[PDB]
Amino acid sequence: TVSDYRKQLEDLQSELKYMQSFLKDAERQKRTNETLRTLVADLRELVYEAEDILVDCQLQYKKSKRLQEINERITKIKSQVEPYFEFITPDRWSSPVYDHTQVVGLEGDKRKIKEWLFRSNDSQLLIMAFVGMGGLGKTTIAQEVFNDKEIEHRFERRIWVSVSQTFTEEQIMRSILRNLGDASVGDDIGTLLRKIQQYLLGKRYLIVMDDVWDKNLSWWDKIYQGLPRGQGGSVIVTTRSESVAKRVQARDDKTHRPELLSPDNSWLLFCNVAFAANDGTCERPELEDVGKEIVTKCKGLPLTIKAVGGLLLCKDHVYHEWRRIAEHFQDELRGNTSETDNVMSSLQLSYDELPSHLKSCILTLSLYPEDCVIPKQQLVHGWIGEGFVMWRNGRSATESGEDCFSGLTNRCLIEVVDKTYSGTIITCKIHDMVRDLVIDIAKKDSFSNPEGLNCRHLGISGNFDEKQIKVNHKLRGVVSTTKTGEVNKLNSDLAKKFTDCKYLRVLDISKSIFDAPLSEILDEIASLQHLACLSLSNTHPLIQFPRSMEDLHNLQILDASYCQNLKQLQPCIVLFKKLLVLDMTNCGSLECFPKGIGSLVKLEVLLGFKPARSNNGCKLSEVKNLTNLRKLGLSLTRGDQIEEEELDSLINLSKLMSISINCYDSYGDDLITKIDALTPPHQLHELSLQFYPGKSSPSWLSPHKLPMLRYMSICSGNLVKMQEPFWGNENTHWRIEGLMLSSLSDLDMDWEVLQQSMPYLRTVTANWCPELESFAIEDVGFRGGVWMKT
Amino acid sequence: TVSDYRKQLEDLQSELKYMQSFLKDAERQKRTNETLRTLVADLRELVYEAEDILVDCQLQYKKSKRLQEINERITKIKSQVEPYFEFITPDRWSSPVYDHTQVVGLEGDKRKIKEWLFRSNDSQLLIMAFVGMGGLGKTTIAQEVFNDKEIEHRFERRIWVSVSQTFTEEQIMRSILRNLGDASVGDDIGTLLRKIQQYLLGKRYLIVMDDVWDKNLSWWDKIYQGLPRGQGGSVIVTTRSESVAKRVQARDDKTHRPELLSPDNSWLLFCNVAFAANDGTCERPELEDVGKEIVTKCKGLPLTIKAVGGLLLCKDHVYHEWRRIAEHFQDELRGNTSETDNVMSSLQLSYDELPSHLKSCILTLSLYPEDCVIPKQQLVHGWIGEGFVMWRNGRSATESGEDCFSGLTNRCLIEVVDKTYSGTIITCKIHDMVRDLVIDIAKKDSFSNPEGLNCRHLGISGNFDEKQIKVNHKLRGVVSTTKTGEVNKLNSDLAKKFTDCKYLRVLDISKSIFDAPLSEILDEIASLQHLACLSLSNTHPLIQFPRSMEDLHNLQILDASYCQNLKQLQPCIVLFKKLLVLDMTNCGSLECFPKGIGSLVKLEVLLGFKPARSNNGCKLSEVKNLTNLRKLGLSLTRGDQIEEEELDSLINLSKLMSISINCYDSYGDDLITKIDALTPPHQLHELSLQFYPGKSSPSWLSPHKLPMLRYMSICSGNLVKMQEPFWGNENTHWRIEGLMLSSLSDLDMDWEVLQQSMPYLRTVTANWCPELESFAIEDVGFRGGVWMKT
Ligand SMILES: Nc1ncnc2c1ncn2[C@H]1C[C@H](O)[C@@H](COP(=O)(O)OP(=O)(O)OP(=O)(O)O)O1
Ligand SMILES: Nc1ncnc2c1ncn2[C@H]1C[C@H](O)[C@@H](COP(=O)(O)OP(=O)(O)OP(=O)(O)O)O1
Repeated sequence: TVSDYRKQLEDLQSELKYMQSFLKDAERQKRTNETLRTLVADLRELVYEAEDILVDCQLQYKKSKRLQEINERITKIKSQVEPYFEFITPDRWSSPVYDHTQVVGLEGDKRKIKEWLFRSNDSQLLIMAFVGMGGLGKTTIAQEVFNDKEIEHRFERRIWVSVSQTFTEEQIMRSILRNLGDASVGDDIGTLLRKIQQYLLGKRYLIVMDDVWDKNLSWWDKIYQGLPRGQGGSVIVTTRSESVAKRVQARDDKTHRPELLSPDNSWLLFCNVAFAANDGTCERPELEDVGKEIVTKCKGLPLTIKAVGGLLLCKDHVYHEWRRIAEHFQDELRGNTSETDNVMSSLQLSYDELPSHLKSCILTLSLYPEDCVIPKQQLVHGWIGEGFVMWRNGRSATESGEDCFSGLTNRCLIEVVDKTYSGTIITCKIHDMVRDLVIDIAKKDSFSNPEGLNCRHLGISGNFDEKQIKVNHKLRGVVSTTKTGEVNKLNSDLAKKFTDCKYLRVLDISKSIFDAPLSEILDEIASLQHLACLSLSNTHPLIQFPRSMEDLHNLQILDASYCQNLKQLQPCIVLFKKLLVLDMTNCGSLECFPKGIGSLVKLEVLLGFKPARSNNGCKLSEVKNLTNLRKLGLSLTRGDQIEEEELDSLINLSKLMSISINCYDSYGDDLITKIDALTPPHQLHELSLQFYPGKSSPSWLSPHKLPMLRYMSICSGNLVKMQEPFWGNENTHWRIEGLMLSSLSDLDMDWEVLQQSMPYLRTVTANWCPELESFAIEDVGFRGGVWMKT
Repeated sequence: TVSDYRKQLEDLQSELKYMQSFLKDAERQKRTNETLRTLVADLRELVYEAEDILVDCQLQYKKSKRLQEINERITKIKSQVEPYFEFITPDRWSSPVYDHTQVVGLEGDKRKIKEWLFRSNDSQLLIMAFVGMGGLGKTTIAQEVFNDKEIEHRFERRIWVSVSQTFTEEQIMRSILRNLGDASVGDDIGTLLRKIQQYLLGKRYLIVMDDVWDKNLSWWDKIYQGLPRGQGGSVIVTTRSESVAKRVQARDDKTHRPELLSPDNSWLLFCNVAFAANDGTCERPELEDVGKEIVTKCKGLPLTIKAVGGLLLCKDHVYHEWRRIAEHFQDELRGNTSETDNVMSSLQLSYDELPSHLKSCILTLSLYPEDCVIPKQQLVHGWIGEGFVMWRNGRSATESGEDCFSGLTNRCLIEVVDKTYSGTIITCKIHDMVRDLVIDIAKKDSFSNPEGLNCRHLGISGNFDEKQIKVNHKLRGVVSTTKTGEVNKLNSDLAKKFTDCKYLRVLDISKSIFDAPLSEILDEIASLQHLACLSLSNTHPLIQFPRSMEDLHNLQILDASYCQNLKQLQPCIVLFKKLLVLDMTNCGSLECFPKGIGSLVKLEVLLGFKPARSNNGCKLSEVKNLTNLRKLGLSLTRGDQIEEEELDSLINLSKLMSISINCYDSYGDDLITKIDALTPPHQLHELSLQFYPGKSSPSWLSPHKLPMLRYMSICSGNLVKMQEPFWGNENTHWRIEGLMLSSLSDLDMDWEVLQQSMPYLRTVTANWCPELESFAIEDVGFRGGVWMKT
């Protein structure tokens, strides 16, 4: 029982190795019967248990008991379910034919797309994209366009092609020939391309390709060269992605995005569907309040509105079922009136073409309240923390979170909320039909139960001081989800029971007020061993994080932002050498670092550095050692924060992208004189100096010292004018693109001098500059404009 | 546990017998899901372990323990993976339609192929071949040819036929009829051949057959007789092989080989692809250095250039992703932008039609540096050594390495570097996309890991005196890979740990300098038992190879070339009788052999014989016993090296092919008089006498004494003129084809006398003969020419 402990280890290390590979195959299988989905549904929990207890291999007898009992469990369920598979022996389309009476107003978009199609001869081959989420109006606006009369006056051959998510090239191109009027010839591929090329000479053709996905998309540029150019032809690709809109490369302007319906438009849509007997009109007025409540709760999608209309069409129009459907809503559209209309299938097919890590990343958004506005940064740090992101080829921590987030937003699953001047995204939200889809998929494998026992991670809402959330010992994550402004009122015993979870990788506490100081609350985090992230942002009783933080050897990131009382950072955040993000933004009262910051090397984000004094903290000398970082945040207080021969400490950062300088609590002119030798690298994408007590430019702000600057913002400051190296217009220019001047009451410059010094501007967002009165925006003084040029 | 030792042996001998036969089937299977590829990936390692420990059957209790534990391991993984297969239930083409705007210059090749097609009436049926590696420009140059207007003026029926690697005859010939304009008739085969013959009377036809492979190719001469001749028809076969170019037998001159792109041409190709928005022009100049670095690193293939262009087309054109793709390159084209363009598939399909021994032989080229120029001889000896080559029917050692190497170079996987006068190949290299393809296939089964633990063989680069290469106990081979000029600086402990590997079949040390003499370094090679090859060429501390070489009973070849200090060869290289190659070329200080060289009989190559004196070494008498050799190398020093009645020792070598005579350190005229009785056999393919102190011809150099001589070279010498038997032009002639006269300052003859005495010459390469001034080359004196006649 002890001598075989390695052997009875390693077969488990084999068996997990097979079974998750089996769980990379069964979801790629169509026609899933009930036994298949049930044994996948418990093999996922069994995978969680196996890789849960497998980490304990890093007496040697109780572990052998655990290995033995779970091996017997897995072999028993295999031999228990296999004869049921021994016993038994083992479509979506579209069309240009629609009804044109229930189409609630689209005539502005119809007009815009018709004036887009009238300019087809201006390009060689006008291609267009209709990008939006599932069931939004894309195929209907396409059918509304090219069934108009004026398009048939313009285009003489109109071709509809229904490309499903499952297809082949052969049926696509022979369907093109069937729409061309040629007979269905049993024929091979190159002859079909020759025929498609031959039937399109001198003909102003319009093809509309529907439901184009990003799966084996290379067929596009096996037929894109087969289309004749210069004839004024036009392609309209309707799809659910911007990634295919750039792979087809329509244009950034030729993409049309349909919008959600207004409540008046959605209400007469629902009248036209549900009350279809008496001419689409409401007959009895006791249903109008409940009906308008249902319609305003459907929130804009025509698919859900027509589904609820088809659901209520087979009732007797009495008040009680209407009222209960108004208060029980999600549970019926997931029954689909027992599988007839299938809204959930039309969104689940958009779910079911993600990569598996993106499936895991989109699955965690079932953990948030009703319409909360989710910050990007917390999602990205959770994904990096509990391991939904892998990396080897340099795309290590932050940029992999960036392209996973952009991969989700390019599937039209997550929509943005606000965007800065520099195009980066800070907050995002999701449509609620996607939200309860992801909840119902979390109602499977024990990702997010949230009722009952078996959960793998949990999210806390507001004010659980008294409601006593159940917490079992599985708990791979604990997140704090607030609805943009509330604070989770928490007591002490829940935070004590957080430290009882052995397997807890994500612990982020974002808006919470505790009863005791957090030094003795989290004193037993030595019991936490495989913890990857901590964002202890915005907590009241935090003064000193606990001193039992020596055995946390994993600790991939460490966040504490906007906590104004953080006096001492311990010297134990030096030795563990496996850090990625250290993030202290705007933490005022802070003794500005420990010593060996340059000792750990694998970190990428270092915000709020506060370079220390002589016999204090750490200087800027070891920043030369940090050859992997790409975001860096400085904040300066007085003159002796920086040292003379360290003033060239920012030239050897090869992979650096952005710099933020926070000279908020500045003291003397010595700081102003000593800033001007800090030279950024010649590669630099964004810089944001934001309080800057100097009066002139910092004397490196020139295209000679940093040529590749694209985005730039200047917040508040004592800045009066720019020096002569700031223009430098003999032959060099900025190649800068986004510029922001937030609150400057002393800054004076011109506008055409900027336009002859910055030839590549797009937008300039200035909103408090009472002294220019020469820019093209509506007022550079009190309010703000953007100057979105052509 | 002991009485069943035979039984528990032999079932393993059965089980390996099944499982590798299973591993001769699963790679012939399409639609490989994840569980299939994972259990193939560990059954390969399990095959290596099974046949690794199976050789130990030649106490009897520990071996029974080993047999028992691996049998339990194999049966456990079988019963562990079988229910996952119980659970689940179980295209490439081309066209004459292309874009003709991105085609970067081919007008010289287009012109040459058009003047080839203009001479179609000169032959009965002009057939042509386009031979090159995968993704080079073959189908594009074919499309560029027969979509020209003048070809349609010439040929009235142009037929494109896309023959994939998976096909049938029926679809090929009905596609021929579909291109002929006949309707797609559901019809059988002989009627289709009759129709194809009937539609081609009096019609100047052009057919282009694309991607023709060497798999069931007999369909060619089931339709080659069906094509009408004398009409001026033309066939263009584009393919990836010269073997099919000779099986179709186009001509040796009618084959066109496209070349890699120039850096200017590849740069405007990359501009035309990547910057496709603004007319294929670069817009911002900070990307030109990184862009040209990527383009010059892609090295000529249009496929990789258009793949990198399609990869960078979906980015935001900022500097940082461009720079990291410039420094992380291979890891993205093996993700294929998550399987959309698939360069790796287009080369892996060329990998996946090799025979399995050729798969193993091509797999070992993942063991070399970036662009090193690999000698043929080391590869061939490694393949013979560790057993990728089997032989029974006389093709025993060297010629099987020759036709395996020619089989790899005829797939356009390995390209040549330099070639001698006699057409034989000495050094070869590979394109780097093939190289990291073979690395990624070695990233599978533990052939070549090279990082981490599990390796089956290892290759050392330069200067590992201090870097301490990890070496586990598996290690079936250890090769030394140098980049044409460096020497692997090695210490003593690595060479001591080489002798710790129990299972080591290939040990070749080609460019290394050691610290201690190799007599005591390799003293414990008695621990080596299954060692097959040793090339101890070019090592400094080698004076005497160690005397523990009595138990090496396998030792298939033994090489030590260009090691100038090798005094004594031990008498233990007589008794082991299983030698193939003994190769001492140019080893100066050497006591010229042991005695029983004629005792061992199964050897093929014996270079640098140095025939001994009377009571010394070995004479030429036992060379009559060596009835299997085909390459033989003599080197002569003075007169008593050879004996009188041994002067007919070279007439009974039936299978001999080549003779090299090295009379470098010659002494007296007695050697010149005693050479002239050494008569080669009447079959002789190449001879190279190279220092030859005599003044006349050796008096056997005549078509009477050796009729079948084809290739011949004469290096430096005191030779003045040729005797009258050297011409012999009454009716006999040389039938010689390649001739080389390297550095002769006394040799005088004519040119038209050679042309009337050697009617079958092709090239005569003379480069230092200051005294002829009558040959057709540019200068027979200081420089050299080749005289490549028509
Ligand atoms: N403006 C509209 N007026 C009335 N019904 C509409 C309108 N737009 C859409 N619909 C209805 C028609 C269908 O019943 C349903 C789905 O429309 P459809 O065009 O298929 O969605 P879509 O094309 O945006 O998504 P998908 O790509 O999944 O098809 O919505
Ligand atoms: N001269 C060229 N100019 C521009 N693109 C080219 C040129 N030659 C080849 N290409 C591009 C076209 C395709 O995108 C890609 C593959 O070329 P292609 O001719 O299909 O390969 P090939 O015929 O040499 O081998 P294979 O048929 O085995 O792929 O290379």
